[PDB]
Amino acid sequence: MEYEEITLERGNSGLGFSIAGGTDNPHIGDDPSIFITKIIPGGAAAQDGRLRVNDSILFVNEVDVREVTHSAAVEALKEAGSIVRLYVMRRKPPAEKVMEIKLIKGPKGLGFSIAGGVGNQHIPGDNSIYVTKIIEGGAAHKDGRLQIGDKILAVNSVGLEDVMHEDAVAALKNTYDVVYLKVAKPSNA
Amino acid sequence: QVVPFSSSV
Amino acid sequence: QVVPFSSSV
Repeated sequence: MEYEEITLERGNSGLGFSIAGGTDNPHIGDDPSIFITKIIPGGAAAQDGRLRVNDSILFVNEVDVREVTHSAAVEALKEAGSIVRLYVMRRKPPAEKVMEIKLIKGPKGLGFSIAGGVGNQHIPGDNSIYVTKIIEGGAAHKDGRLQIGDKILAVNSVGLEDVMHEDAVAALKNTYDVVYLKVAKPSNA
Repeated sequence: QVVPFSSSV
Repeated sequence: QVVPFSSSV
């Protein structure tokens, strides 16, 4: 989570940015703090570009705008003047990405320890199938390269999270000598 | 939502 | 041997 103050002088008749939300009617539905949605490539806002739209103005013109209704936010900008020295908070970039790995079957199996699905989601709150242990010189070890920490949401087109640890386990082993597994990175890091 | 819209300022 | 702990396959 990043934080810092900045001055946005009215390039002319305004800064140029779209906001929405309010401590009463959150723009997302779970954040009393207001944030911006987009900036117009014209006003001083886009020119100053000292912040992102999805940020959270921790403070504006020395006014409490961390969890106040929209009307109060509009009033803050209404009495902002021109050179608004506001303090915003922009969270770091996420980390949600879907990978595609190749894992070949082996005589002793695929050579890896994974657990997901209902009944045994492995993780205390995640039906997704995550890995926990890998053998040496295994099929997935060398090919898959899925070190302890990866999580597969589906093998090519399988539902490794729509049955149970048993069905997902049987569905993973039921794969072919050479199957592509769909892995995913921990969103929001 | 329905009546209130974004503030472009 | 332990399927409820981890699917070692």
